[PDB]
Amino acid sequence: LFIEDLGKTLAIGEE
Amino acid sequence: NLDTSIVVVGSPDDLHVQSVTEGLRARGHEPYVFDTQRFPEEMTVSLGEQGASIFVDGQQIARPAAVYLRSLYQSPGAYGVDADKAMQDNWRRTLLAFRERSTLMSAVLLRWEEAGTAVYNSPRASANITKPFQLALLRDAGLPVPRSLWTNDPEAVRRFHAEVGDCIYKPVAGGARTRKLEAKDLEADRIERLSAAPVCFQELLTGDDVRVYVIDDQVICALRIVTDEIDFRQAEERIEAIEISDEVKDQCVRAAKLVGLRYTGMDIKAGADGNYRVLELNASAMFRGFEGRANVDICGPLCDALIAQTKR
Amino acid sequence: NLDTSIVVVGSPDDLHVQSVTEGLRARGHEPYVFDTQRFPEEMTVSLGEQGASIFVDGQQIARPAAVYLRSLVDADKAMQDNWRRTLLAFRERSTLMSAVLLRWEEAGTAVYNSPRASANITKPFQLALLRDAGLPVPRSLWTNDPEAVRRFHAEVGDCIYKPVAGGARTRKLEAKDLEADRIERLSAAPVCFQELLTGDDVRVYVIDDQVICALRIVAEERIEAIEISDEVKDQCVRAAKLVGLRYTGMDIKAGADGNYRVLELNASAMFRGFEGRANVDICGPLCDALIAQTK
Ligand SMILES: Nc1ncnc2c1ncn2[C@@H]1O[C@H](COP(=O)(O)OP(=O)(O)O)[C@@H](O)[C@H]1O
Ligand SMILES: Nc1ncnc2c1ncn2[C@@H]1O[C@H](COP(=O)(O)OP(=O)(O)O)[C@@H](O)[C@H]1O
Ligand SMILES: [Mg+2]
Ligand SMILES: [Mg+2]
Ligand SMILES: [Mg+2]
Ligand SMILES: [Mg+2]
Repeated sequence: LFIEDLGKTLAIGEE
Repeated sequence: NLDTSIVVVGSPDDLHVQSVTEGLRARGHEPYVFDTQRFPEEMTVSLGEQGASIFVDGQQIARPAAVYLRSLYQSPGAYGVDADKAMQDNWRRTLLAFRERSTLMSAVLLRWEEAGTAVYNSPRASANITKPFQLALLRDAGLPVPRSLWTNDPEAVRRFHAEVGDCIYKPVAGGARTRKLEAKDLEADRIERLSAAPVCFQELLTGDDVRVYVIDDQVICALRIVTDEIDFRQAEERIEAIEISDEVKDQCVRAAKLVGLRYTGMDIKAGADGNYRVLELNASAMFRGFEGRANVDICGPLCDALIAQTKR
Repeated sequence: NLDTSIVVVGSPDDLHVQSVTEGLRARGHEPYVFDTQRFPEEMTVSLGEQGASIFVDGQQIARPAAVYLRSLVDADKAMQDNWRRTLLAFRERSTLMSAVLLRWEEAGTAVYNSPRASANITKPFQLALLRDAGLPVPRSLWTNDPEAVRRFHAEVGDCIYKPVAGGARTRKLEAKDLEADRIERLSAAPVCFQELLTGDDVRVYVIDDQVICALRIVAEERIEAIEISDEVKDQCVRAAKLVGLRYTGMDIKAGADGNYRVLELNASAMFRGFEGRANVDICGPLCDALIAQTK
C-alpha cells in the first residue's frame, strides 16, 4: 500500500 | 409504552451517545437508544409491507419526531465495533452477517425519513459524502477547495506536484493521517504502490485548521486549532473559538444544505493567503474533544434542535 | 481519441456488456468500455477538484451522454492477513469509482441506473416505498421473532420465506417449521416472509418510462411473452420512476385472484436468458435509449 500506516483506530463512522 | 419521539442510534457505550442522552435527559426528554449491535442475539425487529409497520423488541416505532444517528455499525471495521475475533475466524460469514444487519437497519432509518422523521444526518447523504465527488460538488457550488488529485497514476502525481509545489497525501475515503509528500515518496519503489489503491494528493495549505459546526442552517461556532511548535518534545493542540465573517458563515450553511446534512462539523483550512478552503463535511461529527478544549457548547444546541423537532 | 458519448461500465467478458457493445456497434456507435476490473493494477483513473477533470488512461472523459452501468476479486489471503487494511483499501478503490459515476450524473450524463438508487433498492424499504405509493405488494414480514411469524401465518394463510439479502430459493412455510425447536433457529437468522402467491411470475422490462415487453416464466423453464394491461404497464412505469431506475426488470407475481403484485425491481437486471428463451428483444431498445441520449 502507498499509505503504509493505513490498517494500523481511525475507523469508519468515527466522524 | 415507551417514548420514541426522539431516537438515538448508537451504542450506549459510545461517549457521544452518552453525551446526547445526558443532554436530552437534562432537558426533560428521554431518548430511545437504538443499538444495532444487539440486533440478532438480544433484540427483535419486525417490518411489514406498510411503511409505518416497524416493531422493535415488540413496540411499534412508526415515526419518531427526530433521530440522532451516531452509527448503524454497518461493517466490522466500523468505529464502535469489536469484530476482530469473528473476522479472524471466518471473515466471509462475518462480513455477510454485517451486510444483512445493515440492510434492515437502514430500511428502518429510510422508513422513518419517509414518514417525515427529521433524521439528523440521513444515510442518504453518503452518496454526496463521497469525497472525490464531495469536493467537486462544493467547488461547483462556489466553495473554495484545495487543488486536489485523486489517482492511482504516478505520472499524474509527478505532474501535479510539479504544478503545485509542496503536497500532502491522505486517504480517498479515510483511515490514515495526512502526510507530506516527501521526495522519497516520488521515487519509483514508493510511488509505484499506487497500483494497489488510489490516494488523494493536495496542495499543502499552510494556514490554520478551523472546525465549523452547523446545526439547522445556523453556525453554532467556529473553532480554530493551532499547533504548539514551541516544545518539539511535547507538542500540544490549542483549540479556541473565533469569529468569522457572515460570508464564511453563509458559505458553511450552503455547504451543509448542499451535501444534505442537518448537523455537520465542517473541517476547513486556510492557505498562506489566509483564506479558508473546505476540506470536508463530516456526517457524524464528534464534539466532546472540541467542547472540552475550546470551552464551548455543541451538545446543548444539538439536543435543542432534536427537541425543537418534537414541537414541530 | 475514442468516442466517449456512450460508456459501458463493466468487464468486456461480461456477456451483457458484449450484447450491448455489439448492439451499439450494429447501430453506428462504438461505446467506450470502462473495464473497472482493471482499475487499480492495470488502469489509471485521475480526478481533479473540478468535476470535469476526469482522466481514464490518460484520456479525459468529462461528461458522456449516456452510461450503461452493468457492474463495478481474489482477496482471501489478504483478508486472513490483515482484514482492516484490506477492507480500507477496497473502500479506497470503490470510492474513486463511485465518484466517477456520481460526477458524470451531476454533470448531466444519463446513467442507466445510477448507484444513488441503491438506497431505494434496499428491499425492506423498497417494498414499503412501493406500498405506500398505491402499488400492489405482497403482505410481508421481515423478522427474527418467532411470535411475529406465528401471528403472520395465522393471518395471511399459507406463506413463503426468502432471505433478507437474496440468493436462495423461495421456500413454502409449513407448520413443521413453526414448532418450538424448529422455529427457534429464527431468532439469530432473520428472513422475509410473504403470503404465498399462486399465480404466475412475470418479468416486466421498462426502459425510459416505456414497457418493452412482459415475459411469463413457469434447467427447463418455459418463458413466453404476455400482453399485460395498460393499468399494469403504467403501474410498472410508476414503480420504476419511484425507485429511480431508467431501466429495470421487474419481478411481479400474480395471485389466485389474477392481480399482479410487485415483488422486486432490479438495479441491473440481466436479459440474455430471457430474450433468448422468449424470442424478444431487450438489448435493442436499451441500445436505442442509449443512442437517443446522444441527441
Ligand atoms: N490540503 C491540505 N493541506 C494541509 N493539511 C491538510 C490538507 N488536507 C488535510 N489536511 C490535514 O489533515 C487533517 C484531517 O484531514 P481531513 O481532510 O479533515 O480528513 P479526515 O479528518 O477524514 O482525515 C486536517 O486537520 C488537516 O490538518
Ligand atoms: N409472495 C410470494 N409468493 C410466492 N412466491 C414468491 C413470492 N415472492 C417471491 N416468490 C418467488 O421467489 C422468486 C424470487 O424472488 P424475488 O422477489 O424475485 O427476489 P430475488 O429474485 O432477488 O430472489 C420469484 O420468482 C417467485 O417465484
Ligand atoms: Mg471525516
Ligand atoms: Mg477531519
Ligand atoms: Mg428475482
Ligand atoms: Mg433481485
